[PDB]
Amino acid sequence: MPTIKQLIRNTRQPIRNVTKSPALRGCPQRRGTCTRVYTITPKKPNSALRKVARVRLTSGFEITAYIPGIGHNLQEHSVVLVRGGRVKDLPGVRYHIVRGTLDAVGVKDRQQGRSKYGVKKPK
Amino acid sequence: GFGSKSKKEKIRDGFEENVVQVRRVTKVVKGGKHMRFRAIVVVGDKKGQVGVGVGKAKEVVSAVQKAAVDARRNIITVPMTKYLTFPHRNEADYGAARVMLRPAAPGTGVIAGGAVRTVLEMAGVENALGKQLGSNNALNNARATIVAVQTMRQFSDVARDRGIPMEELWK
Amino acid sequence: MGKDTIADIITCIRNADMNRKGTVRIVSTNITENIVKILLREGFIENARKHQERNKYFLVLTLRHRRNKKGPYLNTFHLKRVSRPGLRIYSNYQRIPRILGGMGIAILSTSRGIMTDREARLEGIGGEILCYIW
Amino acid sequence: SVEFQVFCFTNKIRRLTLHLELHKKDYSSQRGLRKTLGKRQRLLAYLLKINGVRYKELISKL
RNA sequence: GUUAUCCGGAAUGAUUGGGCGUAAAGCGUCUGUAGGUGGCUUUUUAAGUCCGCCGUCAAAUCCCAGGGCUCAACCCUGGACAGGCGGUGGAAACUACCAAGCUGGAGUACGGUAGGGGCAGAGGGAAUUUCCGGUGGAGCGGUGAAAUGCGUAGAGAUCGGAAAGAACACCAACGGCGAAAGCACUCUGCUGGGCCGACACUGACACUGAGAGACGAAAGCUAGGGGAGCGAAUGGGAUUAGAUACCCCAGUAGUCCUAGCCGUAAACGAUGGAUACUAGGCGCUGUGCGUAUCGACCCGUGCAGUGUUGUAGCUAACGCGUUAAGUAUCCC
Repeated sequence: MPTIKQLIRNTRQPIRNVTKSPALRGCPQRRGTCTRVYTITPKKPNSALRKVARVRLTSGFEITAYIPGIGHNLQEHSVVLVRGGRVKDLPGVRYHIVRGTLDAVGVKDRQQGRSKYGVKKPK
Repeated sequence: GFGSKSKKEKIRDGFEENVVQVRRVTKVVKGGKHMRFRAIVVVGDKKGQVGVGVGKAKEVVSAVQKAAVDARRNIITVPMTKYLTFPHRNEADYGAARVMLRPAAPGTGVIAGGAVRTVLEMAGVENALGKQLGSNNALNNARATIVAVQTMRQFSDVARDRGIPMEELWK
Repeated sequence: MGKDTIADIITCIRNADMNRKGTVRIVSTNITENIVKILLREGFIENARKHQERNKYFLVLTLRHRRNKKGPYLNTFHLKRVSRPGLRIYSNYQRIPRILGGMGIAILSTSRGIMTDREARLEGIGGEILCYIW
Repeated sequence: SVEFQVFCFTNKIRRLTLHLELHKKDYSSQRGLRKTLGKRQRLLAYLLKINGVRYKELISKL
């Protein structure tokens, strides 16, 4: 790439920081409607039953979001609040569900790091 | 075989030692898969006197001190004219690790990557800033700084080499 | 006789002493004559001699050395071009660089003649930076 | 001598062309004809770059 | 604290600051338009460039220094480097310009010189197959071993007679030429290109090349010939559990030629082109000078090209190394 004419045509441009969440497309976290609350398995090295809610969003997408924590109240057609963040083990799950927010209760009996799970103080 | 190596260790006030990485490097044999320890030790007093050294042995501490005995026969002196900083900027690659060194104001502690910062904080320089361009390696990095501070000249020996009598210098 | 008459001399310098040979033969144009005139007097080289071969006046230039070493010259010469043909560079009397604090010089084309940083910093003039050596 | 180069290349293209058109498949001398056309063409842009009237005479001669 | 958005880190789009032998990456090679860069000397204008002065780039923000709120945040007063554009006065080294010379770059003229460079026309002989004769009589051919096949309608073998197409043994060399693909039986014709010398001439006419144009192994296709060998597909036999395959026997398109189309290949040196510079040894090819003889040698050399080990330097390493993957410049 000489300074003359292969480069005052253009070098090229890198695209963007590609969006790591194609939904949520305004901004960070977005209200959701539960459609399925099924349970899938990770890839080969792990072994678990991870419990994800496939959730329709208010944006216009439908997307399978993970449910953190131990206990979960989430039945059919409830309302959640999804956020970004890639669960590695599950192919397709791109998102999380916030706990302690609207119609998704905090986890049962947790006393270490409660702000990630929406549990008020005991004691 | 006199014992306990008290006089023979030479208590190392003169050269202070640190590792900069101890990677376990392993070879496989017919019987299996056995490892030795490669440690990289940078020795040097804070007077301006440092040098790297690799070593590998099946023990950790014999690899460290073995790399030290390899290191304390490999010393350059640092051309560091002013108030513990550098004469001029420099860059010198070794292998595929390029190192840009740049002198600093005296109100600046040494800021560099871990291998470069290790061989400069052992070099007793206080005021430098060296970016590393290239490898993630630690050995060729540090040895590239050593080559990057051999080839560095003061003003007195450049004034001696050119023959110009003296000016153009604040101090 | 290629595209550049200044990478001519300069690349003959680098290629001269990187093979440790202390002798250069180059053409003697006006700007080469001026560069070796402002370069012998700055302690980098030893002597420049004009002569002729087929009535074509050339410069043979003797480089510096020291004594019998691993390499008989210690300080590697490190010549470098800046204002390439096709990318001209130009500086005021502000931008004009003190190379390594002053251990190098930046030979450059003033309206006076071609100077160094000493002889263009005191003038206050600026111009096209040919090349800086260090 | 320039007009002997242009005129000499013109007779070169005449004799090589009346070779090639009655022959029609030599793909080696095609390069010779095209190097002669390009070489002559850079000469004509050269003498046109120098002069007006004199290059007008070079056009009017052939 | 998590998330989202942006910059950094990221030299991970590179002017500062990357690469293209093998890691991602050099077009298949070549001609050349636009365009880009460009030899030396002398002179002229100053468009670029530089210097002075002047105008302006609102205020707020940022920077410096003061001052005010108990400090800070914030507020306020004054100041300015950059840097942009314009006006004006100066400088002329570099780019450009104007003019005039110059030759080493490049060509041409001339004399040689080497060549499987290309195309066309003639001519050649081995060998193979088939046919036609004479002989003779049971196998020939093939394989890891067999078999299918052919053979008493006389095979194969041997001698002679024709015809046919295709390719051109030894020479053949780590060799010559072409831009690449390619090019070797010989001869002729037309014609390209290279290399070397003398100043014989012109005087920078140069390099690269977007888009473009040409050529471009083999297989493929249209049209017409031709068809011995070989031989996809196919068919039979074998091996095999099976065999659409390797083996064998037949064998069609194709192979060759005319006129086209197609435009791809590991089109490979896995290396775009050009110029300048940087150890040597051992070679080969072409010419040139001197020695030696007076003539073939033979030695050194001046160049150009081709090869092999190899210093420096580069490289992640392997390696490359005057034909660089070295040092630099230009262009895609």
